[PDB]
Amino acid sequence: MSLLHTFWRLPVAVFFEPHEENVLRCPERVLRRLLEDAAVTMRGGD
Amino acid sequence: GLFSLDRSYEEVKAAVQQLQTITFRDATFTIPDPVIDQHLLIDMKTACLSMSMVANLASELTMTYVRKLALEDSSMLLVKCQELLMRLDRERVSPDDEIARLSALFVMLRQLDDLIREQVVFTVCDVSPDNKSATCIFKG
Amino acid sequence: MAAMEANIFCTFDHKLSIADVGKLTKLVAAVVPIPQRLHLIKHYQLGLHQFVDHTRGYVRLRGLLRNMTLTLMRRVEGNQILLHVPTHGLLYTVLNTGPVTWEKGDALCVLPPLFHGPLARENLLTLGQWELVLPWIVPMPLALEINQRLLIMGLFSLDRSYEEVKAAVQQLQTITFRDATFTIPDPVIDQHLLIDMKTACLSMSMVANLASELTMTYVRKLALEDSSMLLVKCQELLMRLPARPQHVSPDDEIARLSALFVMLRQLDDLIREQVVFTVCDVSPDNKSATCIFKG
Repeated sequence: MSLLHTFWRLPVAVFFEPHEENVLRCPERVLRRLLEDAAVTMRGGD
Repeated sequence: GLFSLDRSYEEVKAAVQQLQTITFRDATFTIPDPVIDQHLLIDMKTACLSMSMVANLASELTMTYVRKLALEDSSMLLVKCQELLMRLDRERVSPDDEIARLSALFVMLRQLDDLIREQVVFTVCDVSPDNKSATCIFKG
Repeated sequence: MAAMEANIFCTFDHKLSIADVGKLTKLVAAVVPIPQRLHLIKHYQLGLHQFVDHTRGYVRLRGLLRNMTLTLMRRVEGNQILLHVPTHGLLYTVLNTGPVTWEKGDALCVLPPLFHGPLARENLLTLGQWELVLPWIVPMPLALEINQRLLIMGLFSLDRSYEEVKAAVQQLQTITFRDATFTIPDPVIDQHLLIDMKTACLSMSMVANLASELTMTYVRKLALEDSSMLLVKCQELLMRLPARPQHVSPDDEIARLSALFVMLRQLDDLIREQVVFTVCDVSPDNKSATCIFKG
């Protein structure tokens, strides 16, 4: 909940091609898939 | 003119005496106070009242339109505009009445038009001890 | 290259009749706009007809007419026309065509034509689905009213029902000025009005943010110790709600007033049309006036 604190109180609609400026778009499905793949890589990692 | 209603205090009167004296190229003069006989003349009264009315009407009217138009605004400027309006809010209608208030705002702005801008009528090119005169080109 | 032409000859690429040349002769001293200065031009590029379009917006037509070139009509010869582009500050004889009265000493502006009364007059030049629609030369107060009402229609359209906007557009359409009533044709909310709405919102918000507590509280303080029709009327337009002013600084007040003057100029330029002529004469029949050109 609200784990990010932002200086601005309103967001803006960001235009232009992703090679102009950095934007963190990622839907939750992709994030969950990435998390489990990283888990299996860590398992793959006297 | 705007200070004309607080003239019972000495702080305000010192403020007006500071407003009244003006300094320019090697000369100082005192402009006459628009308040004579303790009351402000009707033309200056209308100018001040129109200025205050346009300010007051903008303060309440602009937020409703800024929200809707900032939703669309590709300039991401109107979002910052709405943020500033939210800030000034934080520091402190029938459709025909909305039309009436918008009409009032624009009529008050037209009332300000005489003062808001003044025309240039000449531009100077001449220097002399005779400085009483100069040669200028006329502009309409 | 070629220096800009001043005297422009226009030829009609169409068989003219006697009546066409007559109603063409009546237009001497009229102001007609053209898109391109050239010594000899063709009649298709004469007037506003080339710009009327399925867009049908009045604001589009105003924006197109602003960027056109204004020229005055000179004497008519059989199937030929002479136009003269005026110079700033000189004196000229100008004919009026719209049914709007002029007065000695007022300012004039160019706006696309309105329609008046029964709209009984359309006997201008028609030549094979081409027309000579001339713009209306109107005094400043009516031009300010037109632009103001268009902007008000646009602003009110935001977040009001379709039928509410219908009723508002119906009532704001009709203008009464100098004892004659005119109606705006086709008030349409395109993008051209959307730009004006955006800058109006920004200008109002910056006015509200810049205005000081002295400026805000003047109206309230006057209402407590003065009473007049002006004050009671303007306060009836306003919301409802001694002691010393808690902050007093003339230097801050003057800096703030200067910035507010810049913003109020920004907002005024939305309704303020550019003056093209200044009048000092009227024919007592009000058909023509002698004017100083301001361009």
